[PDB]
Amino acid sequence: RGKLIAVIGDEDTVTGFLLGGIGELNKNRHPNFLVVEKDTTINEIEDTFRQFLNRDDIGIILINQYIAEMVRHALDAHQRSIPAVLEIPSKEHPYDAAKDSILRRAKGMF
Amino acid sequence: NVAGVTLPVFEHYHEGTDSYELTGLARGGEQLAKLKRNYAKAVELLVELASLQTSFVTLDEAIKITNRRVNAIEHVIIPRIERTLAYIITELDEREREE
Amino acid sequence: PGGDFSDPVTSATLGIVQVFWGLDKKLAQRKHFPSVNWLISYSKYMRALDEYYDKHFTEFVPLRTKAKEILQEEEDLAEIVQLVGKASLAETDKITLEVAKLIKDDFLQQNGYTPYDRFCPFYKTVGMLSNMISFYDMARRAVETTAQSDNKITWSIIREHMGEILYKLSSMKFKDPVKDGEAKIKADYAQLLEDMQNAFRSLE
Amino acid sequence: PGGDFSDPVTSATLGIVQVFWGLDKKLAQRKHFPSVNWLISYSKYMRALDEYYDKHFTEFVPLRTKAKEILQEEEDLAEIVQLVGKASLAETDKITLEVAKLIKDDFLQQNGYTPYDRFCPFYKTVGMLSNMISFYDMARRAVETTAQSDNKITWSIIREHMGEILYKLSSMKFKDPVKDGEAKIKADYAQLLEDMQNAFRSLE
Amino acid sequence: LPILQSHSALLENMHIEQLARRLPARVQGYPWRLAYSTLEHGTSLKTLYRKSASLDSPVLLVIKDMDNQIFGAYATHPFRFSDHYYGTGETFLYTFSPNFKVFKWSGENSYFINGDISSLELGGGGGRFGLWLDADLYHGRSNSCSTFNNDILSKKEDFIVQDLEVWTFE
Amino acid sequence: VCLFLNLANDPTIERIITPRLALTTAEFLAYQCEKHVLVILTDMSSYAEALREVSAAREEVPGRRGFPGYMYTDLATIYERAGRVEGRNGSITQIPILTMPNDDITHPIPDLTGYITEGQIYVDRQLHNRQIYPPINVLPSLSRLMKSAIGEGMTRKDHADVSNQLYACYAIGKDVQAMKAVVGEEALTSDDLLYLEFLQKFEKNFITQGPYENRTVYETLDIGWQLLRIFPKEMLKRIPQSTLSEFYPR
Amino acid sequence: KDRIEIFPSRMAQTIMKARLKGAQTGRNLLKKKSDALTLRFRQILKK
Repeated sequence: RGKLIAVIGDEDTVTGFLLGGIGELNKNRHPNFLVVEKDTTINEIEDTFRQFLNRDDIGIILINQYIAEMVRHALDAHQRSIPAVLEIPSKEHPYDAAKDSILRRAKGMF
Repeated sequence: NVAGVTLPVFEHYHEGTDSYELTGLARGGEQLAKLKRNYAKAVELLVELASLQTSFVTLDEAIKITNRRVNAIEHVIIPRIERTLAYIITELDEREREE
Repeated sequence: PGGDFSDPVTSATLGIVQVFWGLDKKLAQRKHFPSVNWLISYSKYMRALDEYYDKHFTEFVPLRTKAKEILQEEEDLAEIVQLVGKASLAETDKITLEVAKLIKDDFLQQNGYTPYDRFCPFYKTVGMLSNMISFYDMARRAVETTAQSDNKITWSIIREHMGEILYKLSSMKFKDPVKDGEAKIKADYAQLLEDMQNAFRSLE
Repeated sequence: PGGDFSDPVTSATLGIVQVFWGLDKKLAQRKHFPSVNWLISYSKYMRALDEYYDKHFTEFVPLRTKAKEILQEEEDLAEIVQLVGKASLAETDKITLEVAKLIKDDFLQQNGYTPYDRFCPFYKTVGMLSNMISFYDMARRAVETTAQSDNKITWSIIREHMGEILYKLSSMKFKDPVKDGEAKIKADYAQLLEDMQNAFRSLE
Repeated sequence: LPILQSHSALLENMHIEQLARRLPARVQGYPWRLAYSTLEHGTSLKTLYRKSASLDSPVLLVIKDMDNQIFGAYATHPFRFSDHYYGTGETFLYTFSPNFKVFKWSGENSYFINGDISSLELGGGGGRFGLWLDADLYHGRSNSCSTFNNDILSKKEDFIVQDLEVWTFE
Repeated sequence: VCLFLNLANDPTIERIITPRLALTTAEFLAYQCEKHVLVILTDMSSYAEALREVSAAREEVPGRRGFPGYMYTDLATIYERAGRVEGRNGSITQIPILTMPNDDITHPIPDLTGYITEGQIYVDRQLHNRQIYPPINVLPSLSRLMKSAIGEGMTRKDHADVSNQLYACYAIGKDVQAMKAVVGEEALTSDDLLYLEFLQKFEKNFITQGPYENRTVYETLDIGWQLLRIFPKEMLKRIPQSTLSEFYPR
Repeated sequence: KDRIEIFPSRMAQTIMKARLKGAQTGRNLLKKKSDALTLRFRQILKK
């Protein structure tokens, strides 16, 4: 059976991919995404990231690049091959690879 | 399965049913139709990017495992053999001088 | 003394004998019998004997050569499978290893103490090897004949659809020259050639 | 035997002789005549000849030292080039590797089959090395002097703005003592020193 | 008027024109692109297959034998291995002898093009082939086959290829 | 031909005499009858065993691995009865065949031979088991003087270039067969697939010959070209562009 | 530790030379595997 993508991001980044068809509830009524309001504590974001990477249905996590810098500890602690993580740029946010975990794993990176 | 190593990747697949089909029916449905296509195109690229990442992490492990075997041969197995053979050639000369 | 033919008596023998049947501890230890190593062993009489084979067993010399070719390819293929695992092998190499196991276990191997194997006449022996190498030629051909086609034959497809044929090929050693006439054994082995050809026609 | 220097006649000879000129088949296969391996080779006589060089060639002691250091550094840097690619090295390391290549290609090689290289006098030899190491010191100075600047110097800037000096440095081997006297060869080599000084002064 | 090739070839401008006059409407007026050549690429059947296998277009075969005779075929599809026959009625064989000659489809059978593990072949009519080439593109055979009712094309029924090329339309 | 046959059971000192007897004939033919002689010695290991026996007959103490200490001088006394000479057209070539004990070139019989002879040719159980006749492995073989046997006015002028490039294409093709074991055939580049096909055709057409087929050097170089012609012209990097323009066009 | 301690004999000399050819072959093949994987890995990084 197919896996599903999951998203951590602001209202626009979540809304964009939801219209891109990404959104699914697990049968337990839990979503595959988190809307990061400015009031959300970094620990709640990290708990979500931990839940998503440890879940069996999720196959990719998209993290908006600014969130990836906040949750950076757990994001760099995550090292499994299957549950892939993409740090992604957005309209008011840093460039497409700002301290990217994969480019920091790489030996040939400048 | 190139060079005997299993590399995981993803294929993008589509369920047909649009859960947002009627959104903006009254207003904005023109731009929202462009938008759902643009983020579907973003996802299709991101699933390819994730397939590069799943391949990358698996290659990085398979290179390390292979290089540990190559270095174990180069710095353990071959040196034990070469020192064993040098000891053998020496003791064979000892048997020859004794005889 | 060590089982090693580098000893002065084996070395002085090998400079004189024209035939050598190097019994190998690795084969004896796995209880492969008669344990004669087919890479170390030799017979220089083949030159003189080709005038007999090209008169009494005119199919045999092509078979004898292709048998040694298979067994030598298996010595390379077995080494690379031990070093890197079998997943890289092309389908021709899987078939080469499979027929090398058929030869190695169901032609080359023989049990010294059972009525199937107390003596294996040359008409039985050539008939067996003819069938196994006809399977090798036809199986390898079937793959190469369907490489680049819309559907490709593979060792896995062969292992399924030729399964009864593989069992019959491994069973050829059980024919008994005391109870079965040479004509009967030869007729059964001729039927195996037809059975193989018709089974491959179901794949190609 | 097999290149194994631990062999008693070879090992005793290398225990006694104060110089080993390690000729190497790998260099001869690259046509790098005279094919002397500068990593394997050694000489113990430097401490004595330093009196002669101090009297007649007072610049040479620095030059010999710097040349050996550049070559030893390039042998270490080549492992980093294999690990992360040439483009990933620091600018100091890149210019060291480029000068080491200039030394390996146009100092350490010598075309003894041709008039300009049939022999190479010491005045020619020290002069060529004096220029190559002056180029090294000024190039590496310009790089390190412009460290953390906005307008940073690198080997590519040097090759673009003054690549004529690299061309002249490689050309200096072609001067012939039978045509031109040692004073004229030294004067041409002194002009290349002035040319490169003015070129480096044009950048930093 | 006469076609431009992307490179030099086995053919003269007068040969190019004489062949171009016979092109079908799918390929008329296109410049010719080199697919394979013994002058530019490895002399083997597998190379000709590999260089052609990425294509999905008609091709021109050209051969020079060791007796200097020029011959070949226009074909509706790329050369490849084939389990069965393939190609369609616009396929033809040809030679300069020294005058140009063409051998269009007879209508008798669909045996236009085939490729074996160890040969390339054109036509059918029992054991006969209108062209046949070995695994090296060294030995070849050519005789009248019922697919084309063709001449010998080479100087002799058995021939050795001096040089071979394949071209396509782009 | 002049043929000397010392049998395995003929008395051992006649086997010691046989090379001296043969070489004395070759010296007469070459240096007095002006002939170009080729001397073939069919198994120097059975001569080396005869030195060991005649040494034990004198009650000499056994030297290195039981052979006489002077075995080097005795092999030189055989092998150096060879060469061209000044003022005479005649010459003696020698081809000492030598059964290496235990397949090991380190053994004193091949070791001392390698110090005296200008090169070696290796016969290989791998090629022999593959049924390639003659099973001469061209890689560990080296004729130390081939560069002065061949070329313009001695053979065809392409020969040195053709042999260097055949060595490279066979060595690279063996390396590619060792790579195909690892990567699987679909991962090979087009260049690697050419070198792997060269290896198959080089063993099946160049090395494979059969015992009654005689090939001139010209017919061998023609086979050399019909094999090298499998590559694109630019891949023949060990051959000069002049030699390619003269001989690459078929 | 430093050596395999097969007892000195012409047999053991031959066995150690056979192991050396096996090990040098194993190094070269596994080094080729590492080179191919390294090339693909550098290609993937660029992609």
